[PDB]
Amino acid sequence: GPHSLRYFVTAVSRPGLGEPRYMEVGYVDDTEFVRFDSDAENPRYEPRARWMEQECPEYWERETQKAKGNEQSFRVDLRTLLGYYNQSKGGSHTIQVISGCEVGSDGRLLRGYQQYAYDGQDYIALNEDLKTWTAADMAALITKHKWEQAGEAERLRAYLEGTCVEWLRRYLKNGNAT
Amino acid sequence: SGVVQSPRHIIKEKGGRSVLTCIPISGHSNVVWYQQTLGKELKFLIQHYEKVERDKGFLPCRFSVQQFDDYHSEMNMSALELEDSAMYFCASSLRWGDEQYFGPGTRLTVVEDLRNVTPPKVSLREPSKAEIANKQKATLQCQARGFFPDHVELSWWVNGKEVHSGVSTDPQAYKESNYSYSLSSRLRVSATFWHNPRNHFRCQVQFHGLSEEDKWPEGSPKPVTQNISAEAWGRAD
Amino acid sequence: RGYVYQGL
Repeated sequence: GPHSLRYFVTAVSRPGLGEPRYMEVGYVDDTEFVRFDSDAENPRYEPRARWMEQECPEYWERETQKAKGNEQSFRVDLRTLLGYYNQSKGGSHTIQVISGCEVGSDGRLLRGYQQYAYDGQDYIALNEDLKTWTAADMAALITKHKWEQAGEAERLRAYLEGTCVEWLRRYLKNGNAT
Repeated sequence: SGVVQSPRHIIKEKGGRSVLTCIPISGHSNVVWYQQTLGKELKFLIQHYEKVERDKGFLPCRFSVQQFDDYHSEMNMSALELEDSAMYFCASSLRWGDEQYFGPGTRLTVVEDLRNVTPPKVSLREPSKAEIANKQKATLQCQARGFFPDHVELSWWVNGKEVHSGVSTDPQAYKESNYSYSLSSRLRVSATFWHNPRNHFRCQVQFHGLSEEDKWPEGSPKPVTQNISAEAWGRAD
Repeated sequence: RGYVYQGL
């Protein structure tokens, strides 16, 4: 995959002493270019590359809204996985999700992935067929069942086959020197 | 008690436009449109939660959807192309992430010329005298051909009752020409049953053609939606 | 752009 676009999602939980530190980081190829961080005084999707500094101003509002929604979504999951695993309500935890698509020279999708991980250990992931899930333990079987009845596989597939490739093609155009 | 989708079948001319509508389950707030092409697959199109778009993918700019005050959503489809001919499903979960309930789906076929739409020709042929004598198991072939587009649903009716036991309809329609398809189905019957001259066999073929709103140049009957059937009685020899 | 993560 000569060109890939990834996203690292981290929701480190702190039971006491505050709320979960949530942040999203993306890398066109292997270079960081955007970043979000909950533990900022006024959090906003900020660029980390000169070619992203010139992007549309409405782009930053569109993504910042989406992150805060993902922040609230993952705040519920942190609580849910304490009920799945029957864990104590006062232990620090971490959910790591890496999403991304790498494309070849031909511009078509080579492989898309989405790997969830709870406290370092793999939780669930989307298979190479982009239609089926592969769960790692009994609780992940519960989550896998939800996403199957919800249809999450079709939604995520459409993101990697479509949305991820078009915006990576768009990011590389911005990336090249003006 | 179920998700309603309408209309079930529409035939539109290339470059035309038609709206697809979907009534979710009462109380449900998450609607989501899926498109499935003729080649087996399922494509995510749009998701609207509480009257606002939540996630979008694969939905062309030509298509526009929106929820209403009664949560029912409609899909505006303009500048239709032949590649848009597919089946469009509408799932409606209560909340985002909850179990979604699909609808019947809308069968849209975009055709180049509306004049090519033509009802089928249904004819069933009685089983061979050779096979019934050797196997005592009669097979009734039914032949529906000469129709366009592929909007037929074949069913068998013995003694006035629709039967699924013993029938074996072809899985897909076989396109003979560019603007004429053909479907075949065969129903097996025991020789003692078929030899009873009191049994009525009927192979009906439902055809979904032009709508009444679609104008029709005269000189020929409008290919309106209709089911035509070929029947035959049992024979003894 | 980034995925719209929903519940699990």
